[PDB]
Amino acid sequence: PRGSMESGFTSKDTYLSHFNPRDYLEKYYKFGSRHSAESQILKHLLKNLFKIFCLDGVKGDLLIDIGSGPTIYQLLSACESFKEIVVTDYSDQNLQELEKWLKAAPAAFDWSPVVTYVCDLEGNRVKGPEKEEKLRQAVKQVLKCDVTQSQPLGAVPLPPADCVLSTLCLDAACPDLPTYCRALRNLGSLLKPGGFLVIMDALKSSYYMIGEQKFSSLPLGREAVEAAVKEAGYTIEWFEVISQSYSSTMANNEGLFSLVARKLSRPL
Amino acid sequence: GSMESGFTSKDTYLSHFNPRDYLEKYYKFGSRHSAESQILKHLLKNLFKIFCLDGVKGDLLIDIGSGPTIYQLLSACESFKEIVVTDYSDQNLQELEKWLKAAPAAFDWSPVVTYVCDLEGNRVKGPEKEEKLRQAVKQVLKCDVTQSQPLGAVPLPPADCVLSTLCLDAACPDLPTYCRALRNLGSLLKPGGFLVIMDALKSSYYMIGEQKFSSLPLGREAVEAAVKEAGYTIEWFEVISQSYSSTMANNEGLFSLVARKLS
Ligand SMILES: O=c1ccc2cccc(-n3nc([C@H]4CCCN(CCC5CCCCC5)C4)[nH]c3=O)c2[nH]1
Ligand SMILES: O=c1ccc2cccc(-n3nc([C@H]4CCCN(CCC5CCCCC5)C4)[nH]c3=O)c2[nH]1
Repeated sequence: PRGSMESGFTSKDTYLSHFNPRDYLEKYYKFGSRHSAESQILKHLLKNLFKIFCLDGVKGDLLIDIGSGPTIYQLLSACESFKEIVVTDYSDQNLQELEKWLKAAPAAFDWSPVVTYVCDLEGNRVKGPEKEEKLRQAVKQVLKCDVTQSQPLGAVPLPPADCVLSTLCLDAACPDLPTYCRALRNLGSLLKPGGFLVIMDALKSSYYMIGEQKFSSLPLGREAVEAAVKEAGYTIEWFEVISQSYSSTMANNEGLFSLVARKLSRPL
Repeated sequence: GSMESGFTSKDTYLSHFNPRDYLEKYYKFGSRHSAESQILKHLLKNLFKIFCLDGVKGDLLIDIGSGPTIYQLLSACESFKEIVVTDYSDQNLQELEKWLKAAPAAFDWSPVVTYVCDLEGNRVKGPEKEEKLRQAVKQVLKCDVTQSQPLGAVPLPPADCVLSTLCLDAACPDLPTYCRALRNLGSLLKPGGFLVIMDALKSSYYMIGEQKFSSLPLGREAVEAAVKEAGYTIEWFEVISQSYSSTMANNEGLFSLVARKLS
């Protein structure tokens, strides 16, 4: 026939070549209103992260952020609770954009309003400059991750981490449910026994947009997520769903979830 | 300390390689007799000699590392009923597909199409030539020449010819991988099938505007030894002294070779 074959490309190929860090930041993290859907969701995620790392007992020596993207908002409360942080993504472009903020390059994104907000949550025991530096000192490594591989960070020499965080990544990274489950088990290989898994992601979202550019997403409901996490050797401590969805022009999600789980797996 | 990122050359390539910058900077074929135009002229004549005058012909040709370009196919569609185009970059194949579909955003190849029609004796005008290429190109696939099955587990019939222009140097970070890649491409070929390769000599990088990429700097002796070792018999091998502009690459000439898979 003609054009009757699979191109052979995968989601991660399309992601690596098409995903634009600076656009994603323009569209998802610059707000013309503070009551916009995107702004509301960001604030919610920040409050949960504050609760987990500051109020709940989630702290330690090493945190690994899986699928950081080009953002640092998901690390601002974490750097109070973790000596060292490792940031990762499948896109080197995302990591370059992130590194610009780490090195405080002038072209870096302006996170200062998000910083202010987190300083408020924490009760203004520091101002933004001091907090920003604490994060800059905390981040030690900038690495490729591939959650589909049994060794997501390669054969790199990393000690077992106290926490693996992943915000708005796993849905986009996994083309089917078996992959999702395997990925969660693969992330386990980075963790100490009894270590924390922290996940926030969209529910029932099959796509996300950056301008005219469309990306695939695995549309999971809460039951699928819970089942997959359990089956991958974690015990869920809590699981929150919010109804607040993204604008239809960005995603077709029916809310987001947040969970904190612990690795039961103790490979001898 | 500080660890390595983990990203490979093919990650970097897939991530950063911009089809349209490559087309702008390399294949404009403008008024100024640039080094890039002189090189393009030479490739076109060699391809014509190989496919039209010589007897490299058959049913199936697979182009490895097509990129966003069609210059390497213009003579080949006279000799082959079917052609498969491949690249590790989906961006490249998207730009190529724009041309194949005659979308208006497509690159203007007509100066190059004109040149080739001239070579071939003006048997046809450009539009008919372009239509003949469009009918010939059947599939658009990912390739990864570092894999023992470069086009995946797709059911493809054994090919009569494997073409690869300006690809393998860029695709392979070491000589062992280069040898293996030629071995891998062989899996696509019939015994006695043709392997056509054109690439830069002693080139360690290339520029796509502001973006720099790695390439394997190979001398002619390395290339010939690697091809023999990979299980081919070389019919002929040509070198030209003409290099790219310093602002684009640091090569000491190009090579063309035609080899056959050992029957
Ligand atoms: O480890 C892997 C392996 C394969 C792979 C394939 C595609 C994408 C990613 N992700 N995905 C991300 C993040 C980067 C930042 C943006 N999110 C997507 C955000 C949308 C927002 C709307 C709701 C759905 C999530 C994705 N980082 C990534 O590395 C992959 N990660
Ligand atoms: O099959 C593979 C597997 C891994 C891999 C990694 C990097 C690059 C490529 N190539 N390389 C190309 C072409 C696409 C079109 C541009 N040329 C580079 C052109 C320069 C010009 C100056 C002289 C050196 C070559 C490269 N297409 C590719 O797919 C790779 N191909």
